[PDB]
Amino acid sequence: EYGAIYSVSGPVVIAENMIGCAMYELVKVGHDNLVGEVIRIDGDKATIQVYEETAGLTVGDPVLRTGKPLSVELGPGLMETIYDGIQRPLKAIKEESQSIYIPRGIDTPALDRTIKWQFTPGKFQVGDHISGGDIYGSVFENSLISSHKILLPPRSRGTITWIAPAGEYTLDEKILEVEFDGKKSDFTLYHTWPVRVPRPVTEKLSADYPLLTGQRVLDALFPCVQGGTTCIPGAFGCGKTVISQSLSKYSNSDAIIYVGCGERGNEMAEVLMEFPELYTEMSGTKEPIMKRTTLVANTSNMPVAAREASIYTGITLAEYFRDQGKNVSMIADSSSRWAEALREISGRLGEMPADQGFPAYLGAKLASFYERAGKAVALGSPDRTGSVSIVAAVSPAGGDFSDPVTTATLGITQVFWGLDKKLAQRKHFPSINTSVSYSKYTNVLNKFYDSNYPEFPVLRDRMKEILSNAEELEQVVQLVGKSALSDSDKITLDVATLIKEDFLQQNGYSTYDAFCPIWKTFDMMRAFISYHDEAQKAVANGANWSKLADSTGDVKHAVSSSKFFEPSRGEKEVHGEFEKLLSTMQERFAESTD
Amino acid sequence: AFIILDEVIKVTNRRVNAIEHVIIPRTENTIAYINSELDELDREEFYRLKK
Amino acid sequence: FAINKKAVEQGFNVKPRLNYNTVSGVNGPLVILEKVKFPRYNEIVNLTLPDGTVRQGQVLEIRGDRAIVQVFEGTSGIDVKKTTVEFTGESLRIPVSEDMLGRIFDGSGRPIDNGPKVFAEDYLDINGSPINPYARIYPEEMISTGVSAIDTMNSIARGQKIPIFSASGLPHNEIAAQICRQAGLVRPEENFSIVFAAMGVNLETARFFKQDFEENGSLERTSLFLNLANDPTIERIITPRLALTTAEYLAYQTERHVLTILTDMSSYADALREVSAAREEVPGRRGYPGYMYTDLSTIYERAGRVEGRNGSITQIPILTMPNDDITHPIPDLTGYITEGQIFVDRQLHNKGIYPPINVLPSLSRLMKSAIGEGMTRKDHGDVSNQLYAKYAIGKDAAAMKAVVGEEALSIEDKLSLEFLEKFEKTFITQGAYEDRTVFESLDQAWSLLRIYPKEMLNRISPKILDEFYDR
Repeated sequence: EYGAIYSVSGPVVIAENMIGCAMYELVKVGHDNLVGEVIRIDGDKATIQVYEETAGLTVGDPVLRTGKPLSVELGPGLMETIYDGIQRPLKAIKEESQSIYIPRGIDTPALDRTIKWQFTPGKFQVGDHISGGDIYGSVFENSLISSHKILLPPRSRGTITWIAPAGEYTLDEKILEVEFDGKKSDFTLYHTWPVRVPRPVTEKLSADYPLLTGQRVLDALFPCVQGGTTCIPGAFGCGKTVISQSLSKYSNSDAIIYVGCGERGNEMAEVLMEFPELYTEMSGTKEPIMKRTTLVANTSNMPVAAREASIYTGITLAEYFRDQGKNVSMIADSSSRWAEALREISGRLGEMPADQGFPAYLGAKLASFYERAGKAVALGSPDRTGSVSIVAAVSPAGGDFSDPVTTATLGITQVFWGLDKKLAQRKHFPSINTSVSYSKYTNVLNKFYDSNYPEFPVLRDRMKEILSNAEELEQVVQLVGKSALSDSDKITLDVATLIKEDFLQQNGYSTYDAFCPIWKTFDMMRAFISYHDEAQKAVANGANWSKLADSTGDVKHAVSSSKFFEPSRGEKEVHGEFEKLLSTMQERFAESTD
Repeated sequence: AFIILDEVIKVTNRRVNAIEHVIIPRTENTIAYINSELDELDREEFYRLKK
Repeated sequence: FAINKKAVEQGFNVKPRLNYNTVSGVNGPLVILEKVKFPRYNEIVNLTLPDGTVRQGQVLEIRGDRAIVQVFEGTSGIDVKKTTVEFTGESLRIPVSEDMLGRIFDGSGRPIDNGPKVFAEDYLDINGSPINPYARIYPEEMISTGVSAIDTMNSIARGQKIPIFSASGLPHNEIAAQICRQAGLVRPEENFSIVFAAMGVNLETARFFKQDFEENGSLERTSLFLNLANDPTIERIITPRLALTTAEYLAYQTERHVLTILTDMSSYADALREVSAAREEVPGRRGYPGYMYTDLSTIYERAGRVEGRNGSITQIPILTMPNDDITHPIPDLTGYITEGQIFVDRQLHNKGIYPPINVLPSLSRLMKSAIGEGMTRKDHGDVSNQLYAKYAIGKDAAAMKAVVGEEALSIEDKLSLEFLEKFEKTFITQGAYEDRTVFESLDQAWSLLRIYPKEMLNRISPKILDEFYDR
């Protein structure tokens, strides 16, 4: 029933006596049980792909069959875990081996098989008809998340003849007996799923609810809807780590799945050392972020197939967590590396190249992968709802954006947050080049603004035109100097500078400017536009703007200092203070005109 | 001196504008075309070797 | 301590060795046995030609009862009637002992210092398993190269991987020799060691390396793996694996801060293209194999500090761009895998500047973790930026000098013009045997900075300006 090796060639192996094997089964080739997958079947012999190094193999070694394609186990215990590209626990492996290597031919359960979990029955009873995707019990996973639900895997129906009652169990105790034509069906606290097949869902919806990150510029001018895609350039000096950290700590999501898809290694060490120290404070300083995140690490040494399947694994995990009714936020690291791995695999298979040497799959693969994102209502009885929002990170070949990867990604995604290094030295620490970055979810977000903040769109637009006008104005200012410019032009210029240095720039470490909520930013841009338009109106009827600036230097300083105002104090008393400041500015301008 | 400076600056400014607005686009389009052709050749060479 | 039980268990067990005479065809650098029994991929074999000469090889493929051996030292003189092929029964292994230091090894690891055998303390598989990422940490402290233009502006934190790009006809080898000779830690040594593996080099360069390392005493801190140009290519691809394996053993089983150098990778790329042509894998981009990314990653990414052990490791691969273009695949991949790069300009070399390094394109991403207090003085990070900015300004100032005279230039422009020449002629220009500590280089940089008025050095913090600008 086993298979004897018949040939070997680097990473290529040919089995024998293989009858009754699918085209993508998994096989435990070798005495050490190296993992592999069948590719081509020709009668009895079948080509096999290996992951580890094949040195030392010998003809006649038995070959086994797993019985499924590449799959990932899902269940309680994912949180606080650090995984390889192919669902391999690294902490447990290191502890078990006591070495500092990944000893080839090592197999340990993806999830711990010893920790006892306290299960609580759901809402069904014996003899009740059931359908796939229906919740039938919860589990307390952490103080942060305590409602880790238990589903019935899709493609499974029937009636339940026995359900275990409350108690404490491990992951190897059948807690349900679904009866069908064959009553063989048993179920435990976990199950598996092929990675390459998208999870079934009742129906997709239209994402409209905004995703707020806590930054000012992001949600002010280039918002991302909670459920959509986005892209940000990958550079060394840009310092994207700030964006990822802020998204992890201050966003309104409920589960983060960071994916390292091939890095220099040392960067992986840095991020792994850093994450367990980031702290969030909601209803008290809930110490870790690891209690809300699972991380997939893939250094360059990792096997090519593992380095390639990383994003598929991550997105599958995200979809699983979405179907529980929670909100998820995937974050890739370098899609360029994933494309590199895909091209390397294609080349090793010896297939026809395409544009710039890449294969022909890239377009379709990326399109499908991105389409896997979105917002939908889960598949089950309770009718919960979730959402997924991928955040890609494209790195170029050598800076140029002519590569197919960048073109396809930009064509697919909807939001781009351009980062510039030049701002780094000037320390606009949120280093967003406002002349390039853009968003396309405004048309939907207006249907939320009107319900909550009707004036937001006109204000954000107004500052968009203000910034464009100021940057254009400076061009001719250099040519002819400010001398030949009217007072209105100088007003535009200086208000643009004030906005640049207050509204956009953000320390990110001060207790007050670390995390700016929505209403606070609402008040800020309202106040800034009011100041500018009131000043220009006052100048319109006739007045030397120099004298006006001399009179209202205090008002300008007050509006600037309003940014230093500490939020998290009343969250409506702040609104009262902002109203007081606005009225004070109005009456000060009125008196100044006199 | 005023007349000479005026004419000199006019000439140099127009020359700079002409260079920027004509030469660089013309040469970089050719760069892209050459890159495309040299990428094309290897494709058929690889096909032949594969055959 | 129980390692003795394992050593004896697999130690005192002799096994026989087959011997074949069924050579049944040959194709260039290959050889095709016919009726092998239970072959084993990637074995080691010892051919015996009819004249009594002896060679070696390593299988590549196995059909049903067949092997395809490739011989290291060519294939001429073999025969299909009298040659006898002897199998080994286990892959290539290296003899490892603490006392490599001082000795010189050939490409395959046979000592060539006219000394006794290694007296191995153990045996190992050359290509070990990858490091577990979860058990890895960040660089922290600095390594003292002794070169002014490197340490001051491109410090190397232990655990980094900084390649040194260079052109064909440049003195990169001399720079590498000087670096290996002057390396060491910083004391604001009983823990330092170097591995210096050279692949694909002339005879003159090898002799110069040996003679210089002999009479300069550095030999007993190093262990060279020389491989001349006329030696088999397979041995070439093998050599870096041996060097990395021995360095890893030392670092992570004796807790020694070690530094490794390679002195070339283009010739490694050539040796690699040669393989997969013996096989029928069609050529990839620019003729190179497509899958070089994986194996180059394997070579490089056995570096960095480790969680538990106190040891460490560092790499300085040396490339050679064919026609001085970064677009070539080799430098592209190396930059992709490694952190920052060090350039070597041709023009500076033409002007007699040694080491002919240009700093404008240079970069080291882990600097920020290298400099600091205790680990070094407090003013390194500011002087670095200041000097970089002023050099960049001086270049363009010299450019404009020819077009707009000299008087129209601002006072800043004249000062920068003078500073550029002074910097080039004094700071970077370092004697072949002039060794400088980081402190001395910092002092010289301060001396050069003293050209400008105190106020104008904007990028430097006022605190440092007040503290050190005096005198």
